[PDB]
Amino acid sequence: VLAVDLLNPSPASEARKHKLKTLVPAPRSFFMDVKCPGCFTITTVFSHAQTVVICQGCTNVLCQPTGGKARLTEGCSFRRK
Amino acid sequence: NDLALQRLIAESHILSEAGANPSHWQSSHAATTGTNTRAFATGRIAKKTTDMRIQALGAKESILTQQKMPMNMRKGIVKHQEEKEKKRRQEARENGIVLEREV
Amino acid sequence: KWKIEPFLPGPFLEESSFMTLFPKYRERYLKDCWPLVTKALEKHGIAATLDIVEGSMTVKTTRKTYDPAAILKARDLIKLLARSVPAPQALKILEDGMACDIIKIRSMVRNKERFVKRRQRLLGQNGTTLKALELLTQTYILVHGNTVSVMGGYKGLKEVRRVVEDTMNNIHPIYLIKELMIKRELAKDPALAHEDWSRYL
Amino acid sequence: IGNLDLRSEKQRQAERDLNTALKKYLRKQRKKNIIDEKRLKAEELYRQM
Amino acid sequence: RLSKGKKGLKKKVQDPFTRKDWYNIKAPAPFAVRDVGKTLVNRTTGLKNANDALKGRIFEVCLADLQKDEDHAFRKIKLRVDEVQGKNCLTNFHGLDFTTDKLRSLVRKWQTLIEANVTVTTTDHYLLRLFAIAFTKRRPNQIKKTTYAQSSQIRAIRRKMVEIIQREAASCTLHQLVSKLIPEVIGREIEKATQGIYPLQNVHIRKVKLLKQPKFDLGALMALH
Amino acid sequence: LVFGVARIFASFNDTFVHVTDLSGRETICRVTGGMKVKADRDESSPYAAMLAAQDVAARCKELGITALHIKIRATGGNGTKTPGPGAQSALRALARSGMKIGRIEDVTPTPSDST
Amino acid sequence: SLLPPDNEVRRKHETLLLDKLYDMGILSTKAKLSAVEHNVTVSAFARRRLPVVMTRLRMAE
Amino acid sequence: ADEKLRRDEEEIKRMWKEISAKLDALSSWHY
RNA sequence: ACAACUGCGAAAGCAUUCGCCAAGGAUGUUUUCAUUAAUCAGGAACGUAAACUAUUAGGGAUCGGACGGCGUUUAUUUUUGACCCGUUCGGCACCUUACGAUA
Ligand SMILES: [Zn+2]
Repeated sequence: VLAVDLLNPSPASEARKHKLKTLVPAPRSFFMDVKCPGCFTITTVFSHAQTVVICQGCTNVLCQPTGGKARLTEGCSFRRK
Repeated sequence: NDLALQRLIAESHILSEAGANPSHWQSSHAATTGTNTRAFATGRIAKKTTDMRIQALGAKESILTQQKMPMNMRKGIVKHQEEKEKKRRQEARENGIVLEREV
Repeated sequence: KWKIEPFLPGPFLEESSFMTLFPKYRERYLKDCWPLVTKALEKHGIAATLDIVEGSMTVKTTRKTYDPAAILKARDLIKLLARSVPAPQALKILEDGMACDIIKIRSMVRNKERFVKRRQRLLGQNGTTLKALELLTQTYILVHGNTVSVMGGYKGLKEVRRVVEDTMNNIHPIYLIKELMIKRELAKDPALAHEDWSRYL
Repeated sequence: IGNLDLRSEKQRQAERDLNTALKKYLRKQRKKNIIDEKRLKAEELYRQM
Repeated sequence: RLSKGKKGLKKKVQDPFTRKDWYNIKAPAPFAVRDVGKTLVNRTTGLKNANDALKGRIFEVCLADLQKDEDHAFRKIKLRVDEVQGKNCLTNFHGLDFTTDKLRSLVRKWQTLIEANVTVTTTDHYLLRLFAIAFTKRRPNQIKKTTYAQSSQIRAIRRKMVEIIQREAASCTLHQLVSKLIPEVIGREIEKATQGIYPLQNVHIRKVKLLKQPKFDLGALMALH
Repeated sequence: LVFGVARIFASFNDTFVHVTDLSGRETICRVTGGMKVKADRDESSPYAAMLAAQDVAARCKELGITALHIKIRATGGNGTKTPGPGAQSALRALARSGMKIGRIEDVTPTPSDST
Repeated sequence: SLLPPDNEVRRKHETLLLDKLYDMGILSTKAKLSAVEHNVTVSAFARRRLPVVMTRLRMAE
Repeated sequence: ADEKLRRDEEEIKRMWKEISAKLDALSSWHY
C-alpha cells in the first residue's frame, strides 16, 4: 500500500482474484480426457460442460451438468489437458 | 398548546426512575433504593423537575450539574455512560427489541 | 372486593410440567440470570431447570408445592424469559396482582414503512411517550419487534391494549396520553363518579 | 517488585501455544439447575461407573 | 341477595340429578389402562333413550393417564363411543391432538418448521388426516446462528415426509396405526430418512383426525375390548 | 377419585366457573362470577372467583367427585388471550376447599388468521 | 426549601428561623431564606462574640 | 402519597426543636 | 407462531400445500451477430393520510451460484445433502473512514 509493483502481482494473490480481475483476464476452466473401463475410446470433456456428454456410442454418460463444474460419472479416469 | 401534557412527557423519565411505577422493575427498585425512602425525596425530585422546566423555558446551562472535575473522573464517567448505552443498544439489537432513536 | 390474600399453607396428583424454547443470545443471559429465578421459584415451590444444550426452560411442580396458581405464574414467567423480558420484571410477574399480555401488531398495518413509522411513533422521542404510558397506566411496556409485551394490573392491561390498537390505527399516542391524563383527573374526584365522560375528551 | 505474575504467565503461554470427585461434581451441579452438556457427559460417565 | 328478574320468570326448581346415572369408561385395545373415568348421562326411558346420546358423545383424554407414563403429558387423544353394556361404555379412536402449550414450546426463532398434511385411508376404509410437524436440526459444532433450509430443500423434505407417512400408514389397520402412533415410530423413521436432505430436530405427528367411519361392526369393536 | 373437568372462562368482565364430566356434554354445576357480586363493576374480581369456586366445590363434593381436571380459557378470537383474575383466584379457592387438582391446561382459541 | 412552597409549616418555620437569627444578630434582614443559605456563617457568629461587638461599639479600640 | 409529606413536616418540627434549643442556649437564654 | 439489521419484484407490493402456465435474476460454459449502446423533449404500461426526523477500505455478519477439503453426521459403503473452512463472482443493509464535499 502506497507503493507496490502493479505489473508483477504475486501468483498467490493473482490466483485468488476473480477471473475478469486478473492482470490480463483469462479462464480457470480446463479440458479432461475420459475413458470408461470397458472401452478404449478417449472422449475429451470440458470441465464446466452443459451437455450430458456421451462416449462415441454405447448409451452411457460421462458427466452431468451443474451450476459449476460438470460432475464426471462413477468410475472414470481423467488426465487434464 | 397544552402545558401540563408537555410537562408530564418530559418529566416522565425522572418520575419513573424515582418511584412512580411499582410494576416497572427499575421503579420498584428505586422505590426502596434509599435515596427515595429518605425524608425529603419528593422535594429533591421537585428541584430536578423545576430545573428541567427552566431549561425548557430557555436556560442553556443547569444548576444541578457539576462543572469542575479532575479530567480523569469526567473521562471515566462519560466513557462508562457511553459504554453502558452501547451495550444496551447491542443487547437490544439482539432479542429484536426496538429502542428510541437518538444520536 | 379486589384485594387478594397470599396463600397460607398435596394438591397435585399428576406432576405438572411446562417447557419453553429459547435461542442462544438469550441462552447467555439466562445462564447468568438463572439463580434469581430458581431462588424465587423455590420460594414458591416449583423446580425450574434450564437446558443450554437443547435451549429449553422447564418448570415442574414438586411434591411440596401448595399454591396451585403457582404453575400458571411459572409458565407465564418462562414465557416472558423466553421472549426476552429482563429478569427482575419477569420475576415481578410472580406477585399476586400482576399479569402479562402480548399484543400482535404486525397484522394491523399493510405497509412496511408506515408500520415502522407508527411503531417508532408508539415508542416516542427518547422513550418519553412510552414511559409516560407506563406511568399513566402502571404497566411495563416492551415494544418487541412485531409484538408488544405489557405487564401489570388488569386495568392497565386493558388501557394499554386500547392505546396500542389506537396507535397502530393512526391516532397519535400523545392524543391518547392527553386522553388518559384527562381520565385520571376526572377519576381523582368522585363528585363526577358516574357520568358519561365523553363530553371532556 | 519484578516477580512473576504466574497466572498471567500461564495464560500468556496458553494463548501462545494454542471416581471420588466426579460424584461431588454432580452434587454441586445438581443445584443450579443448568443442564450444561459437560454435566451430560458426567452423567453418562456416572452411569458407566 | 336481591334478584334482578322480570315478572314471572323463575320457575320452580327441579332436581336434575335424580335422572342421572354414572357409566364407567373403558379405553380400546392398544392403550395400557382400560378404566379411564366415568360419565354422568341422563336416565333412559321412552322418548329419547339415553343410549342414543351415549352413542353420540366423544371424550378427550391425555395419554399420560392411559400409558401410566408422564413422558406423554402432551398428545391428548379423543375417544368416540359407539357401544354400551351394563354400567359400561366401550370406546374407539377418533383423533389425536397436541396441547397448545407444547405447540408454543416447540417453535424457536432462527430455525425452520416444516408442516405436512396428508389425507390417507387405512385398509378398513377409514379416511383420516395426519398433520406432521418437523423442526430443523441445529448441528453441533457450528457457529452460524440461523439453521435455515432452502425452500427447495423444504419442498423435498415435505415430499419425503408425505411419502413416508403414506407408505407406512396405507398398509396397516387402525389398531396397528394407533400402536405405531403411541411410541412415535413414524416420526422416528422420518427423522432417520430425511437426514440426507436436511437433518430435522424433531418430527412429530401433531394431529390425527378421523373423518368418516363407514362401519359399526361389533365384532372388531369388541375384539378391541 | 372421579375426575370432573372444570372449564374456567376467565375474561375481564366476568368469570365462568363451569364443571362438566369427562365428556364435555353434561354440565354438572356452574356458577358465574356476576351472580355472587351485586356490582357489575366488581363482577370480575378475585372475591367473585373465590365465592364461585367455593360454591362449585361445595356442590361437586356433595355429588362426590373430589377431583378435577382444569381447563382455563379466555376471549381468544380477537380478544386478549390472557385470563383475567378469575382464573388464579378460582383455582386457588377451588384447591383450597378440597378438590385434588389433576391436569391443568390453558385451552384458549388461538386463530391462525382472524382479521 | 425542600418542602413545597405553599406549605403552612414551611411558612411558619421560615418566619420563626429568620426571626430567631435576626434577634441573635447573625442575619441583617428577616425577609429572605437565601440569607440562611449564604449569609449565616461562622464568621457571623464570631463577630457576634463579645470583644468584636465591643470593638464595633467602640468600648475598646 | 401524603404520608411522605406528613413525615417530612414532622422531621422539620424535630429539627427545629433541636436547633431552637441550641440557639437559645448559645445566646444564653436572652431570646 | 416460523418471520429476520433477510428473500423476490422496476414500483405499489408479495407469506397454507400441491399441480399447470409462461417470465425473471445470478453463476458456470470448451456459446454465438460485433456496435448493436448511454441519456431523456413528445408519448405509452402498471397505482383516509401526515405528525419528532474512479475509489473510499476494510472488517464482521448475510444470502444466491461456482470451485476446492483436515474432518464429524447421512453411510450397511459410493453418491449426495447438513456443519466447519478457504477462493471467487453478484446483491439487499451496518459501522468506521471521508477520498471529499457542500445549501
Ligand atoms: Zn465408450
